[PDB]
Amino acid sequence: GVQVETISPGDGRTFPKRGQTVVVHYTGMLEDGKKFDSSRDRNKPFKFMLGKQEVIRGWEEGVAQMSVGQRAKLTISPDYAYGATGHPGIIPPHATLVFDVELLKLE
Ligand SMILES: C=C[C@H]1CN(Cc2ccccn2)C(=O)[C@@H]2CCC[C@H]1N2[S@](=O)c1cc(Cl)cc(Cl)c1
Ligand SMILES: [Cl-]
Ligand SMILES: [Cl-]
Ligand SMILES: [Cl-]
Ligand SMILES: [Cl-]
Ligand SMILES: [Cl-]
Ligand SMILES: [Cl-]
Repeated sequence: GVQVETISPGDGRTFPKRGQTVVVHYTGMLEDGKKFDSSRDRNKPFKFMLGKQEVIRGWEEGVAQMSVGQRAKLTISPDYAYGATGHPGIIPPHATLVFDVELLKLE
């Protein structure tokens, strides 16, 4: 599944809702901490629509349990990420993923 561990607090009250555009910054790491992607390095907030399944399951469920302004660590099992196959060239087989996510805004 996905485990969400708080890093810095949000408002404790405003959570993503189905159909909202969710705006975050993130860094993605393999289980051992090897960074593979970051919106921060691009200086480009990342947006996805909750419930559209355009991001992995661990994001759908993990970011939805964050409140606006929160920074949190999401630890995502392979079955909530890219599974047995992974995504060749960046996500290896059966990879547990760790994301450092900040929920910036809902629009
Ligand atoms: C590249 C941006 C997305 C990619 N997706 C959705 C996705 C779309 C198409 C193929 C694989 N995954 C995702 O669900 C997750 C979580 C949101 C942030 C990024 N990823 S991962 O960090 C990721 C980052 C990169 Cl550069 C490539 C891939 Cl295959 C996966
Ligand atoms: Cl979107
Ligand atoms: Cl999107
Ligand atoms: Cl969308
Ligand atoms: Cl790979
Ligand atoms: Cl297993
Ligand atoms: Cl595992």
